[PDB]
Amino acid sequence: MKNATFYLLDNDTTVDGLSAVEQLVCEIAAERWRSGKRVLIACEDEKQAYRLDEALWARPAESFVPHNLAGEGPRGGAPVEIAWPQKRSSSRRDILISLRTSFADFATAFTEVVDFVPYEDSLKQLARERYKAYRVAGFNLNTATWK
Amino acid sequence: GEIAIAIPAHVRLVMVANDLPALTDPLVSDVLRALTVSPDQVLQLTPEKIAMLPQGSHCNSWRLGTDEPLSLEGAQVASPALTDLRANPTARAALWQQICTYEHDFFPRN
Repeated sequence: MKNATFYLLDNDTTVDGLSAVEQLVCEIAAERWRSGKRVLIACEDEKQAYRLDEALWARPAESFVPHNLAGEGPRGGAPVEIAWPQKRSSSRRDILISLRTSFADFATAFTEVVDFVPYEDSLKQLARERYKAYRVAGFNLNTATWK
Repeated sequence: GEIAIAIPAHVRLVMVANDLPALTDPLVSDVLRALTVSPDQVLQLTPEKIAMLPQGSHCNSWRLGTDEPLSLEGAQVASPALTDLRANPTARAALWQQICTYEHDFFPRN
């Protein structure tokens, strides 16, 4: 089945230059990796990718999450790969954590996808559009809060 | 050198440090997972004892807070003491970088 999960944020607090969403990405990527998954984080831009590449060495706290930007790391890519539109990713990945503002076609190749519904009202419509798009692409949809 | 400390048959990683942490430590556990090494495949030894291993031993190792390289054949990863690794994000990225340089020893292709 394809499974897409939309985490609903309850704030838009920025910390160390990281949006509320990017902070949650670090938590999710670590938990999925630790559960034995190969993770792809699809960033909307190169700059966002460098922001998360750095953020993942500091958070979650007391963790060592092996990761690299799309074209770096070990052969086949690091367990957690961080890419951007202008940069092809490593194959053989179990879960997609997408920071793309609009539905990305490469998402359909995954069985598990994680997307978000930002707090700021001005971004909720884009999120709604994405939701409908996953529905059209055949994904089984569900929303959740992270804890 | 009559008596020596032998590396068990199932061990694939020798962890060396002045203070041997608990393999279930949050940070230690993540590093082991990064190395695709299960805790059960780890032999923890203080710097002393490495000199007691039989001449010709071959096993990968990870040493913490011990600059002097081990006299143990194998891929050798080195990082600051656990205390310092846990608080230095830069140190952690460097450890990973060091691990990647040895991908052929820890993540053999097949």
